[PDB]
Amino acid sequence: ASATRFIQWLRNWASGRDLQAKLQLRYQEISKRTQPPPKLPVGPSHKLSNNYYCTR
Amino acid sequence: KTSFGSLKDEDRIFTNLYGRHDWRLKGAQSRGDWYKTKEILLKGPDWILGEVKTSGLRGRGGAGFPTGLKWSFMNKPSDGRPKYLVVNADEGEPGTCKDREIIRHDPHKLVEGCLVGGRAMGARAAYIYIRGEFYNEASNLQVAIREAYEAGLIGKNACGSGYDFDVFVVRGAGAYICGEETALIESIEGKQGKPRLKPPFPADVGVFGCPTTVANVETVAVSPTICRRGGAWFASFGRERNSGTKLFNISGHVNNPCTVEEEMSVPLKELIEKHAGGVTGGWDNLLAVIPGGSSTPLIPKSVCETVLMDFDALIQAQTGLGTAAVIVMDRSTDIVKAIARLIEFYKHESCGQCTPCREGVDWMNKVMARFVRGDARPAEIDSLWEISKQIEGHTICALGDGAAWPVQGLIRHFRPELEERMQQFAQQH
Ligand SMILES: Cc1cc2nc3c(=O)[nH]c(=O)nc-3n(C[C@H](O)[C@H](O)[C@H](O)COP(=O)(O)O)c2cc1C
Ligand code: SF4
Repeated sequence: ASATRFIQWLRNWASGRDLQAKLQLRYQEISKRTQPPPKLPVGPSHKLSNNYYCTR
Repeated sequence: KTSFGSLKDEDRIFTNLYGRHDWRLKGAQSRGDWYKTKEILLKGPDWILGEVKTSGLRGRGGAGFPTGLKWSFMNKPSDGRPKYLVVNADEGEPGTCKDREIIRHDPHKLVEGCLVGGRAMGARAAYIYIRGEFYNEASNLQVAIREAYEAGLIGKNACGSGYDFDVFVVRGAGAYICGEETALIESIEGKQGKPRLKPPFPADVGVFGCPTTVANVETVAVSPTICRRGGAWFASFGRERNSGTKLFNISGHVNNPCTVEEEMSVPLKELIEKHAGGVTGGWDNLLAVIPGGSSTPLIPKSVCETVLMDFDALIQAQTGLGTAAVIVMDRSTDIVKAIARLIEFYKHESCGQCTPCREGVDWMNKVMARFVRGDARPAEIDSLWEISKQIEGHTICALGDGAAWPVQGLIRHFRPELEERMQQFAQQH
């Protein structure tokens, strides 16, 4: 992401592609390495009634 | 007939219900007890069992089994063991207190019933099990028994009939469960009051491991009258298969809570208004009734308007006649708290023997306690319904059934009250 304009033009032309739009090096687009805590859902068998194991 | 009630006093069996006449032997004889008892004993068990069958008498201890057929289990040839009649005077069902009145005011009906009933069963003696709190009542019964011995009415050559019969009184020590027929037998034997599995049935292996019949105090005390006046006379009161007269207790929110004798199949409304003076605050102030003691499901006012007081009428209302103890709750009652307190009672009376009631009833109690405060979620209501169904029909004795039924009645007819209470707790938190 820090290539000079001349170098960006040179490598785009040599490859025949616009490489700057799809850089193979990652910067700030990736997700934060600290995330808010999850709250995961429970499955269909998490019920207090009409849930006898012999039916499932 | 199609209408019942308005029992005439000449048709009332327990003519000394209120203890306004001498309860001792002289008063009892003047009222018709002990009359022609020798002739009855000389007619033989088959004739005695025949009258009881024709009478349509059903067990007055709460389960309502046909008495004539039950007593006939004992009419078999002797195998060498003694045979016994155990009279269940445990009287422990909350709301119930009719057997207390017979024991202290008409004790000679019970003693004569023990002799007549014991003769039909071929028994040698009667053990009357009386709850230990009924100390004065047990003392009266004991004085009456002594009078009966001194007059030759019981004992060797009873009434001159040539039949030997003894009447023992043995007191309990504080346990509702000891009213259960096989727990009562276990208690007489000196053990903890834990019920037996069946089979064997008591008629084969009972008290001391002998042929035994357990009969309720009211059931036994009416047998001499049925024999004197005829099973046809008894069968002429009440609906078919619901024969006879019945002692009722009306307690709770009525003007004049009382014990009375009335015809079987009397309307519940008629019974409350004629004898108990009506519902506190009027009939429209009624919320629910528990018709047959704490073990029977409650019914709401809409059902009480027309329900008849007998076994089959109350089964169709999704409850039972039980002991015929009527606890009335008016509209000021916390119906959830009222039922919760009954579940607490069952938690304290469980003998603890078998898993579903030892664990389940205490579990139901904790859930009901939170339902009273509303500290629950509506999904727990169906959870509580399923829990009560895992106890009912899975336990050794009917106490587990008797705990599940009150809960099912509350959920059946008062779910919106339960849910509204949970909704209120949700806001205030
Ligand atoms: C927990 C429990 C308590 C009972 N208490 C009594 C009681 O106090 N008096 C009674 O007659 N029957 C009581 N019973 C019913 C007896 O087990 C039995 O059905 C009755 O004594 C039979 O006599 P009966 O046919 O004349 O009614 C109780 C049953 C249970 C399960
Ligand atoms: S149901 Fe309850 S009272 Fe009856 S035997 Fe089981 S634990 Fe004891």
